[PDB]
Formats: sequence, structure tokens, C-alpha cells
Amino acid sequence: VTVTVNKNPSHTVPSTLYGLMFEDINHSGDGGLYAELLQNRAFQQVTPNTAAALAAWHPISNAKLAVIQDPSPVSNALPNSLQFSVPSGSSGRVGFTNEGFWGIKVDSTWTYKASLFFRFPTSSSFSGALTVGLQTNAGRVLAQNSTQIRGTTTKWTQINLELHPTASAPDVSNSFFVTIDGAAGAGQTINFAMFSLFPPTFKNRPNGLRADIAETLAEMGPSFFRFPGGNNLEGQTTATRWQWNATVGSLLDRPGRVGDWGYVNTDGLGLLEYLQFFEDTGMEPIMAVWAGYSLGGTSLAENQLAPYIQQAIDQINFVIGDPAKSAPAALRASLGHPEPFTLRFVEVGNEDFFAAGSYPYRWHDFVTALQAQFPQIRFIATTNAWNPVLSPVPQSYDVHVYQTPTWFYQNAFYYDGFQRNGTTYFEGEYAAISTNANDLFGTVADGRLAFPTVQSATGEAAFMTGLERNSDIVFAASYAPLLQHVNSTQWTPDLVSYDAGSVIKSTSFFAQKLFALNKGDQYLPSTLPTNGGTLHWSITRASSSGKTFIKIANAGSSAQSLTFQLTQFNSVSSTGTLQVLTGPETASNTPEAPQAIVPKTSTIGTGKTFTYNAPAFSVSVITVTTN
Ligand SMILES: *[C@@H]1O[C@H](CO)[C@@H](O[C@@H]2O[C@H](CO)[C@@H](O[C@@H]3O[C@H](CO)[C@@H](O)[C@H](O)[C@@H]3O)[C@H](O)[C@H]2NC(C)=O)[C@H](O)[C@H]1NC(C)=O
Ligand SMILES: *[C@@H]1O[C@H](CO)[C@@H](O[C@@H]2O[C@H](CO)[C@@H](O)[C@H](O)[C@H]2NC(C)=O)[C@H](O)[C@H]1NC(C)=O
Ligand SMILES: *[C@@H]1O[C@H](CO)[C@@H](O[C@@H]2O[C@H](CO)[C@@H](O)[C@H](O)[C@H]2NC(C)=O)[C@H](O)[C@H]1NC(C)=O
Ligand SMILES: *[C@@H]1O[C@H](CO)[C@@H](O[C@@H]2O[C@H](CO)[C@@H](O)[C@H](O)[C@H]2NC(C)=O)[C@H](O)[C@H]1NC(C)=O
Ligand SMILES: OC[C@@H]1NC[C@H](O)[C@H]1O
Ligand SMILES: [Cl-]
Repeated sequence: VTVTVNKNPSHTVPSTLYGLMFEDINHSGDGGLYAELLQNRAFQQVTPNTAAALAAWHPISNAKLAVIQDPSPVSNALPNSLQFSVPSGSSGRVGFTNEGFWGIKVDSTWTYKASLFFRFPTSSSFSGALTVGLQTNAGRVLAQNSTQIRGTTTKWTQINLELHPTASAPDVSNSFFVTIDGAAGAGQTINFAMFSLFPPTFKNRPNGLRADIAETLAEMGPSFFRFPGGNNLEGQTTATRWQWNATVGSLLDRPGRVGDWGYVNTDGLGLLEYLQFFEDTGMEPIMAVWAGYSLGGTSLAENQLAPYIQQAIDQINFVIGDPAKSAPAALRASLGHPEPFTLRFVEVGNEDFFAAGSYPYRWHDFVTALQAQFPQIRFIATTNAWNPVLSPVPQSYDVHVYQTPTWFYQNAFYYDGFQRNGTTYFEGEYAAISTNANDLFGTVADGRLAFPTVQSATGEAAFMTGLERNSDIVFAASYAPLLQHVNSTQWTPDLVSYDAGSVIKSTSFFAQKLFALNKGDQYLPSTLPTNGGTLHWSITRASSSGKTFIKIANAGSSAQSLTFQLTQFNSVSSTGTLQVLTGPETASNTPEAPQAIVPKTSTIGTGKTFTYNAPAFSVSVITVTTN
């Protein structure tokens, strides 16, 4: 096909076009992006004296363990303690382990920070060393450090010790341990609370993020981060919804909550750690507020909304508020960031098409109150576009789609027929998730993708050429879900996978990266792709440099020739760079083959005419300079 490129731009490409969607799903927060290595570190939101309260904790030798409702808890937010008892006539090594999130990476090039709170609930004459460390799950000690404690310490006391492994472990089957001498400790009871083990973090942030994962997210060159959900915003009930103020301050004062994907969230990954990450990576937030629906199906009545609307104002004030004019903004200042963060976009709930009967009044009351307080923010509606009819008229809608790779290339013209009437569109969640049009959300056996494929990434890429062409009205777009702990998965496929040890960059991650890193501020119209066809392209240009990005998706099984005509330009560089992602249709990056499919960069001959054969199932970027 001959593709003529217009030199005259039709519109400016929004700076927000490509970004990330985040919620704590598949342990993407606790156990993923958040660097904490201990699972169930503070016994949050568990029933005392049950097996489930001890999840991830194990005795060493004849140790007796119980999670108790502590008569004198470490904090109001953390009512549960680990009661550790050493029986009469004990000897040798007695204590307990934490198995982490299906392992702990033990690396001799890393210094770890271990902490805990302890008290003797009954004063005793005990005198001896408390030892913390890392061991293989055979009990081989790889790191250890200790400090002296006394049974006379009846008040909550923090221990902080660094750990230096003597050797890197050969795998991630390692645990954190706490031990005392069984003979010196015989007959003693110690209460523990608020455990923590950190590796070195992204940008050495206290309470920060896991380095390989954070770096991988930054590598994609995202412009925005949508958070904190997604379903993990909503809760199962009003009482279990995400609440911003429970996520800020000292870890002692964060009660945690039952999230929406089968596990407790520590809320260690809280609003300030989100905002610090955005500052660290140059992303801006698309921040959701809870809007009076929870996933159990309960809507708040119209006459119940006032306190929840005020809590949303509180959340936004923590982010952007003048510290002299509200308590939430003064709190941001007191936690060491008096300067306001950037916030230009707020989403009102998540997927309120599940509650379209109540959203009209929830949308009306939330947006009228929030737009009056924050006249510069653009509010995003989460119902299906224009059904139901909302008041005020939404400036923006969040559109979600999960479909076959084939659907994505067949629907690259999704936005072309939309009216241009001041509404902008956020493609807040999309992914090609299955090859079975009849059972999109079913099993892998029935066509669900365990990981993104070349087929799924190339379908997506064809759909994304539509998003770029239509970026006069499409302002933002994110794949979902972003992150997957392969040892605790609730949803596939995911953009980036990992275990305790290493990261897997999917085919879809490379499509996202190639689209986001190779994007100009000008959209250059070109010959339109066939609507319904497998072959799609989108061209942008950097006004300041003339760098010109030709993005080509071949989402079909046939190679296709493109002849580009740039005759309207004064000059075209005599060479260009080619970046191509291609492979077999069903090929995936997996834990067993994490580099099976990766992009290849080369130099090609260019000018006012050149020909490129786009292989079957390929994403290609050709960069030339034009003036
Ligand atoms: C984070 O902030 C929210 C408010 O934005 C806090 O929720 C509020 O907590 C108070 C005190 O528990 C609630 O008032 C109580 O309501 C019950 C039921 O009618 C009543 O029995 C009590 O006497 C008291 O009035 C208030 O309703 C609630 N508001 C909302 C909007 O949920 C929340 O506690 C804070 N979280 C943490 C960990 O501090
Ligand atoms: C045991 O942990 C303590 C406390 O973390 C370590 O001592 C610290 O070492 C760091 C790094 O040199 C210093 O910045 C701190 O000032 C030290 N603190 C204290 C209280 O001494 C100690 O190095 C660790 N020992 C082992 C063997 O790992
Ligand atoms: C922007 O254009 C869209 C597309 O015509 C308009 O959407 C219609 O809105 C009415 C209610 O306001 C619905 O009952 C129609 O079904 C919608 N049309 C479609 C095809 O979905 C929208 O109202 C326009 N918005 C503005 C701000 O003018
Ligand atoms: C976490 O998931 C990884 C990846 O699936 C597991 O390691 C794999 O285990 C399978 C089958 O059980 C082996 O055939 C693979 O060779 C392993 N792959 C790799 C890359 O190691 C691991 O066992 C899981 N960990 C836990 C604790 O369940
Ligand atoms: O991305 C996974 C889920 N898809 C719908 C919901 O908004 C998300 O939690
Ligand atoms: Cl398909």
C-alpha cells in the first residue's frame, strides 16, 4: 500500500496520551511495586487466635505462636500482636520465620533493613540476644544481626537492624527469622507487632518501591498513573472501601483493609508514596475518588453522600491544597512535602455502569461539590458514554474494553465516528485477553491468555494507532492490569510479571513502550488504513527537532508492503532507525523464557520515498527527520 504523509499537522498530540493503570491486584502493591518483603507483617484485618491470622508465619523448633487482640496494642490502628512463647526446658534456636510473598530474594550486593516492635507483657529477669536474619528454607543462615533485650522492657520498643548476607541464595526459597536462645528464653513470652524488612528501594525512598519493577515502569516512558483503582477503590461494602487518610502517616497508624482481590492490603503503599513515585518518574496522576458504590451492590442513598463527598475534597486537598487552608494539606506539609503535587484529572468512582440507577445522583452531587472547590480539575465519568445521560455534562469519559486480539485490529476506527464536541475520552483499561470471542473471561484451556502474546500485542498496537489518530478527543490510554505476581494471580494477561526474584516484560509491554517512547507533539495525517483490515499505522512529529515517528501494526498472518511518500517535505533524512517487535503468533515472554520476544533496532535507508515489508504479527517504529 502507498502511504502519503501530509506535512501539515491536523492536531497537537496530548502529553498524556500513553500511561499506566494501577490497583493492588495479583499482589501488584503488597508483594510487588511496594518494596516490603514480609507478608502479613502487622497482622492487619485478621481474626485473632486463628490459623489465617498466622498466614506466612511459622515456628522455629518448639516455639508457640498466637495472634492475639493485645490488651495493650502497639497502636490504635494495629490491635493485633504476635504472642511468642518458649516452653519450659527448651534449648538451641527457638523463634519464627516469615516466608515473604512466595519467597525472598537474598542478594549479597544488598543491605536489608529489618525492624519490629516488641514488649514483655509480664516483667521478667530475661537477659539475652534477640537475633534477626535471612535463612534458606533448609535453615542455612545467610544473614544475621542481633541486639540485647531485657525482660524488664514492658513498654513497646522498636528494634532496627541491618542485614548483610554472606552469600546470594541460589533461588528465592528463603525466609526472614527472629530467634532467641531456647535455654536462656525457656518460659518467656514476648509480644511482637509491626514487622518490616526492606531491600534497597527505588531512589532510596524511605517506605519506597521495589527497584526492578519501578525501573521497568519508568522504562515505558509513561505520562500518567491512574490509581488507586479499579475494583480495589470500591471495597465490597461502604466500610471496606479505599480511604485516603488511612494510607498516610506512620506505618503504626495505618490499619490496612480487605482489598477486592482476596487479600489484605497493608496500605503501606499509600497516597504519599504514590505521589512521590509520580514526582520521581515525571508522571501525573489520574486519581479516583470513591463515589458511593461498593462491589457487594450497595449504593449510598442521595441523602447519605455528604460525608463521602467531604472525604473526596479532603483527599484532593492532601494532593494540591494550600497547607494554611486545610488539615489534609497541612498534613502533606508536616510529612515533608509542603509544595502541592500536580493533579489535573479526577475519576468519579470506578465502572459505575454496574450501578447506572444511582450514578446520575452520585455523579451530580460529587461533581457539583468537587468542581466548586477545584475549578481547574477535569472530572471523568465512569458510566458508558451518554447512557445514562449525566448532569453536569461530563467533560470526559473512561472507556474500558477486554476483547480478542482480532477485535482490537477490527476496532481501530472506534473513535473516528465520534463527534468533536468538547468531550475527551480516557481508554482507562484495555487488553486483548483471550482468543475465544465466546468466553473472554474463562480458563486458559478455553482461550484465555496466561501472558500477552505477539498476536495480542499486535492487535493492541493496531487499536492504539486509532487512539493516536483520534488523539484530538482521546487524551489518555492505559493497558490493564499492569503487574502480576506469578505466585498469586487473580487476572491474566498482565503487562509485567514477576516473582520475588526477577521481572518478565511481556510482548504487550514492548508495544506500550514503542508507542510511548516514539511520539511527537504533532499528528501528521496520512492515507487511512483499511477499516477492518490487519494493517494500521500512525505518524507523529516533534515540532522542535523534526523527529518523525511512523508506527506500523501488522496484526495479521500475512506480511504487508508499505511505500511511504514524504514528497510534501523540503527534506527527509537519508537514513532512519527501525525498531521491530515480531515473532510467532502465540509466542509469549514467560518465567521459563523471559526474553523469547524482544525488540530489534537497525538502520534503514530513507528519504522522500522508501518501502518497508511489515512482517506478519509485527509492531514497527521507523524514525526519520523531516523539515
Ligand atoms: C478517615 O477519615 C474518615 C472521614 O473522612 C473517617 O471516617 C469517619 O469516622 C468517624 C469516627 O469513627 C465516623 O463517625 C462515627 O459514625 C458512627 C455511625 O453513625 C457513630 O456510631 C459514631 O459515634 C461516629 O459519629 C464517620 O461516620 C466516618 N465518616 C466516613 C465518611 O466514613 C475514618 O475513620 C478515617 N480513617 C481512619 C483510619 O482514621
Ligand atoms: C546490625 O545493625 C546495626 C543497626 O542497623 C548496624 O549498625 C549500623 O550500621 C550503619 C551502617 O554503617 C550505621 O549508619 C549506623 O549508624 C549503625 N547503627 C548502630 C546503632 O550501630 C550494624 O552494622 C549491624 N551489624 C551487622 C553485623 O550486620
Ligand atoms: C457529543 O456527541 C455525542 C455523540 O452524538 C453526544 O452523545 C449523545 O448524547 C445523547 C444524550 O445527551 C444520547 O441520548 C445519545 O445516544 C448520544 N449519542 C451517541 C451516538 O452516543 C453527546 O451528547 C455530545 N456531547 C456534547 C457535550 O455535546
Ligand atoms: C512461583 O512461580 C514460579 C513460576 O511459575 C515457580 O517456578 C516454576 O515452577 C514450575 C512448576 O511448578 C517449574 O516447572 C518451573 O521450571 C519453575 N519456573 C521457574 C522460572 O523457576 C515457583 O515454583 C513458584 N513458587 C512457589 C513458592 O510456588
Ligand atoms: O483490571 C482489572 C479489573 N477490570 C475492571 C476493574 O475496573 C478492574 O479492577
Ligand atoms: Cl482472536
